[PDB]
Amino acid sequence: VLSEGEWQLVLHVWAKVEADVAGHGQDILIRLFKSHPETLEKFDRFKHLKTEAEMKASEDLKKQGVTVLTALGAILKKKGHHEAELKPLAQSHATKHKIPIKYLEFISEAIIHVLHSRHPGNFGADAQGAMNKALELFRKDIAAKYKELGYQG
Ligand code: HEM
Ligand SMILES: O=N[O-]
Ligand SMILES: O=N[O-]
Ligand SMILES: O=N[O-]
Ligand SMILES: O=N[O-]
Ligand SMILES: O=N[O-]
Ligand SMILES: O=N[O-]
Ligand SMILES: O=N[O-]
Ligand SMILES: O=N[O-]
Ligand SMILES: O=N[O-]
Ligand SMILES: O=N[O-]
Repeated sequence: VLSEGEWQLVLHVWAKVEADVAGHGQDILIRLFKSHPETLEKFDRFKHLKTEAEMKASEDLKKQGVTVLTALGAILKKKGHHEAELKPLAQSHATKHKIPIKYLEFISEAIIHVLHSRHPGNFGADAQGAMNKALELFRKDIAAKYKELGYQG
């Protein structure tokens, strides 16, 4: 359970993300695909992309980035009261996309990396700790739902 102070650190850095959600989504997905290339194989629309330059030029990848971060933003803004938002997401990622929890850990690492790089004004150690707690809570609750849904993850 996060404190209100922890939520405020999370939402203060998120507010900077929201100044340019598409840019941040590109940087995050590219970092994920560079760091864990196996994750790219999950995305049929753009799994053929071979290089970071190609990834930056992909309008499809950019749209996906916006989709992911907007969904996560909505969840963060709930400050842990995110049961309704998590249901469809867990279902799709468990049953349609087959995303293991391990890959949610990878994207969480990618998020933290990009925020640390872009937002050192709002992403010092305390803020990073808060965001890690928020993302750990997200993963824990998604993992619980995966098990309910029948997916080992
Ligand atoms: C912060 C974590 C994540 C959030 C909030 C998120 C959110 C979403 C959303 C909202 C969609 C569109 C609606 C849906 O299908 O549920 C989507 C689609 C998808 N997600 Fe995620 N996602 C996350 C992590 C991941 C990860 C780590 C992977 C793969 C390694 C993944 C793979 C996909 C795929 C394959 C699709 C379908 C894309 C397409 O239409 O071609 N997601 N995700
Ligand atoms: O009050 N911040 O844990
Ligand atoms: O693209 N991140 O090293
Ligand atoms: O971009 N992962 O949905
Ligand atoms: O707490 N949401 O499953
Ligand atoms: O969206 N991750 O289950
Ligand atoms: O609900 N899964 O696309
Ligand atoms: O970013 N949470 O997988
Ligand atoms: O991709 N995270 O270090
Ligand atoms: O941000 N999920 O607690
Ligand atoms: O509640 N544990 O994923």
